[PDB]
Amino acid sequence: APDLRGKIALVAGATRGAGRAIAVQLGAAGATVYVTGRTTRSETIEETAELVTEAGGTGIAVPTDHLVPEQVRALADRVDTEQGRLDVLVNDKKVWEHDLDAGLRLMRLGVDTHAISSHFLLPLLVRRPGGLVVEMTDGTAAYNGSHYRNSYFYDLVKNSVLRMGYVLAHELEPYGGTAVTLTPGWMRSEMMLETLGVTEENWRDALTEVPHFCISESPSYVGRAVAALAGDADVARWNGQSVSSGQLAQEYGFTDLDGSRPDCWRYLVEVQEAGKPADPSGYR
Amino acid sequence: APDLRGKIALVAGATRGAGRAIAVQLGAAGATVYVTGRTTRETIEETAELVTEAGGTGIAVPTDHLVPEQVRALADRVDTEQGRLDVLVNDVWGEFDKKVWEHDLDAGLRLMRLGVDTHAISSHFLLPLLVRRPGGLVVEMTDGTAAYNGSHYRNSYFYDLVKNSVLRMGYVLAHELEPYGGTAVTLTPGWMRSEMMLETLGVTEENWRDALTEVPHFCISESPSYVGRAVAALAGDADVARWNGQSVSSGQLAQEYGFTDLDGSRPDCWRYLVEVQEAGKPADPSGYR
Repeated sequence: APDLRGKIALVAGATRGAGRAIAVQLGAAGATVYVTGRTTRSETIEETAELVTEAGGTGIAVPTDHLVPEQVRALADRVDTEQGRLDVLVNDKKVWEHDLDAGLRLMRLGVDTHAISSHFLLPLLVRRPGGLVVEMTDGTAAYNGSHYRNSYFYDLVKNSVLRMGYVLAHELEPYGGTAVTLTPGWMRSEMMLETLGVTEENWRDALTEVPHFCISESPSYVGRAVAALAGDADVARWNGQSVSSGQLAQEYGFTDLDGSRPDCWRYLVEVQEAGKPADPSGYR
Repeated sequence: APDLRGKIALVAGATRGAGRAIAVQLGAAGATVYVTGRTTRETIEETAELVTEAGGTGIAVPTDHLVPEQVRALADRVDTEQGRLDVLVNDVWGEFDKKVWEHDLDAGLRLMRLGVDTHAISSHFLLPLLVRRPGGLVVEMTDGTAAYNGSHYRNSYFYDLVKNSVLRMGYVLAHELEPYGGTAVTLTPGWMRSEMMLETLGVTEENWRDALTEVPHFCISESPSYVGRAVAALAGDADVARWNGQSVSSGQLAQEYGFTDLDGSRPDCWRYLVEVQEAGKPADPSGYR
């Protein structure tokens, strides 16, 4: 397990989902984790901060509207003020049938938030060599390169975030910084679980409803992937790359909480898209 | 030369640059071209007038492509006047030395909205008429090919994201159009001798090589009409669907279709940049145009 004691991390959008689990596993590795989000006081950013500390780290919730630049500027001044450093930064319809106002808003919320974040927080990170940026997305470059993702606006956002890691990787290298774009697999998120009417303790009950859900992973999986990167002294070998939680589980050797290693994106192509029946053998 | 007589085309953002040159070469191939832009009476009307003299029909529709109501009215007009849309070209566009945190943020966000949102609004309102019948063609204009951009950082954070988003737009639209018999590609010009480029170097088109002393690698440049002839070759290709979803360049299509620039050459900008300029070799167009 990575020893991240003394490290300063910030997870933008950590109220729920991968962001919370990422912040929590960073705290479990011993880091101080700034966690941001709009929903305040549990399904709150404060609850996220409390989970980071409970895990053995220090979680500091900073409520932020990441589309409001002055709020992200204030966020960046705060980490500098309190810490003086930042080691890890974590960020059915045709196009003409889709609702246009929603699609444009989706692209602004999914892309502009990352750009505003990098503009204000990257100066502190490149202040010393060794900083790491992880841009979170849905899918790998290899998968998204040959697959349309759900909708026009969704697809554009997720592939923009893929490019953001390549772009930042070129901008950060002269400072000794690293940027990657990371995706989870099929997450057993709090939202996903309630949608299937199950708890984490009894998640395979849903396999009758969704048989291919047998490849799913807990949110802590991609959280341990980030911790492995932030603890990697030669993490710069990944600079500019698109990576997945399952790919990094094979490289670093961590497991999900249940000890398995789901490999979602190979399963989707070789089994599910291949017309084969749901069968996790050899994929977790 | 392609015979596009009877074809109805629309070029979004056709006041100048590739968009004007594309609209003109479509009219020279016989098309009726709707040309849009904000700049009216170096105007969109001038673009329409140039389409007509070239042997076609240019119809200027001043449009703010960031205002959906205006783009919807534009789409209703083509249906009202023509009832069909065969070719749609998207060329709507809005700090080369700066990091994302050094760049001006408000400008960068405005750059991404003007360069990405305008294309999405355009596809939302105009694609229904285009997919009404098979054989429609969508051309999303960009800077660079997927092969080049995949291994090259492009100018700035915001610029890079915009141009690579439009590349993805061609792939995405290719999936949405296939059941309708429609085709989408993303096309880039080379280094265009645009009106802006020519004035920046203090030259005219008639004497453009005078600039080689100050910019030697400009020897690979092309006139705007080159990429215009690439669009016309696609729109005239009965088997254009073989390109569906692909990223293409003006020089690559010159090799495939056999057209030339106005001066009879075939600049291959993106191979030249990698094999000569980025390789440290001196500027020498031999074998690249």
